[PDB]
Amino acid sequence: QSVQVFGRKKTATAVAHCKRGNGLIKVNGRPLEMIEPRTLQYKLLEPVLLLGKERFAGVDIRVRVKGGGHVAQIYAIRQSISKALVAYYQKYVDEASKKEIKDILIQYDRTLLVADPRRCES
Amino acid sequence: TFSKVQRFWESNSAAHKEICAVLAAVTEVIRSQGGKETETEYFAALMTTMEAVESPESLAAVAYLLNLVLKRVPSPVLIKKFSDTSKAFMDIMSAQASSGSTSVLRWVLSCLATLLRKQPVTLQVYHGLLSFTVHPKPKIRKAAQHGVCSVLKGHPAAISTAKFCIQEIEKSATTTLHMLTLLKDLLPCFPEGLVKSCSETLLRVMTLSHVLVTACAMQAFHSLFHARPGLSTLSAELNAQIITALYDYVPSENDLQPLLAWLKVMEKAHINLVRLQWDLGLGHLPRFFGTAVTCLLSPHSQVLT
RNA sequence: CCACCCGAGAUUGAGCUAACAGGUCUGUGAUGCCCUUAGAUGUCCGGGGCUGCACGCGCGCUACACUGACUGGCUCAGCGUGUCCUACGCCGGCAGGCGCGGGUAACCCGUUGAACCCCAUUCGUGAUGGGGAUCGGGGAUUGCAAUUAUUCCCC
Repeated sequence: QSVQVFGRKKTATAVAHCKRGNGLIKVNGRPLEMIEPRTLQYKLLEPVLLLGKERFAGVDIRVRVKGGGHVAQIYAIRQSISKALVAYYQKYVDEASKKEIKDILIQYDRTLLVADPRRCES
Repeated sequence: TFSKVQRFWESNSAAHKEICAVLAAVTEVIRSQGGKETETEYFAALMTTMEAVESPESLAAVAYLLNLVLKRVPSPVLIKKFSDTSKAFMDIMSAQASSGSTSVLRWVLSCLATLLRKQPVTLQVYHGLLSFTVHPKPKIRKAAQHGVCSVLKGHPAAISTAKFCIQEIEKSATTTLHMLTLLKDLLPCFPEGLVKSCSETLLRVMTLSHVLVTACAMQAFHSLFHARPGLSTLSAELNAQIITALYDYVPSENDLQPLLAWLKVMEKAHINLVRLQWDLGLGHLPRFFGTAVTCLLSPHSQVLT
């Protein structure tokens, strides 16, 4: 009845746990508006602002984030939230909603589903 | 017959390797106290030294000698004066917990474990032994864990420790590894309802994604399914519930640390389903075979093998 | 590779310290010369110097500020280490002292509680509160010894 995904950027890894909810999006016990780089706030509302709160009506998602910096953590957060929604709609919702959401997200930006293979090199 | 406390009191590598020392001969001939093995007159006579004296390297030495001598089964005498041993040892426990020494506490916990293995107040002594697993000292904690394992595997006391371990899971982040070691070493000797409760709580800590606690608690899965538990310890329907509940994580596709032991634990679990009820095991097998066929697409050869 | 049937024979006899450049290194000569109270650096002791500074040729650090300086709050790493790495409490303006524990180490330091960065305050285009050299005083550790400032702290 729940799904568990991960999303990485450089070193930062954000793990997202998604379940039947009431429309709350939570990270590290803090609301998504309550993350300290408010300059980069619209990047982390991109799934919500792109997709609306109507399809986030009955979804409870929690994200716990390890490592990295600040920007890499934010990208890991948005990637993990998006993969959590995609896997939840894979396992518990139909497939047409899956391909519709994936088409919207890919036509917006590529990094929000697939991770950047580049990392810090020796 | 004394001065063995002064023999173990000296700590030099030239004298540890001697045959007369505490390495070999104390384990053999010192147990025969007065020609007959064994007498706790040494134990009852060292009350005057183990009370109101906190001198190091003498309390630890007599604790070491008591731990080494106590194993040679004075069982009816132990059943008789278990009350005296428990009271003396709990006041020693409280004094050492207020003081903060390691060796004396470690060996009195070891000989307490020997005492409890050989044998209402016994439940109090069991919680006294059990309370020092979350103790931060690696030498106290390992001794307490090994002692609890020796007591349980050598049971009416499984209920208290199962409820306890669930409880300090629920309050608690570095003691999580220690109580997961407790589960890894104590899961087979639990009753079915407590197995269900520990499994549910263990999935509740599977909700977090710290790699160490997840890996060691799924190693506790490996430990519970590896021992081939009986019907009263693990039922078929509970095993079916925890095998259909464990399908919800599948780390990713290519993590290679939890994936191999993951296929190992569903291997052991499906073996247990087949051993308990073969038709139900064959019924739950196809999802496992489908997921296995799916995870042969991993880029790592170790996952494939 | 082993064993066996058949077969006379499933292996019975002859010939082949020497060579190396493959590596590499301190023994033989009654060896040639030059030295030997002109010790192929004679041992030890005390104190200095190696830093000395007009100047050239070059690696670097800090800067010349407003994309900034100060003050407060916020929140994120990894490669590595340790019987000297330090956890906790007390005395401390601060360098630091005192009593105590763990760690010969995926355990304790350490969820390594990092800095840039972010959000608020003051400054307001000038040798400025930017920049910190050079000096004057005190204090504390390291070490037999800090005078030619070892280092760190405070005006």
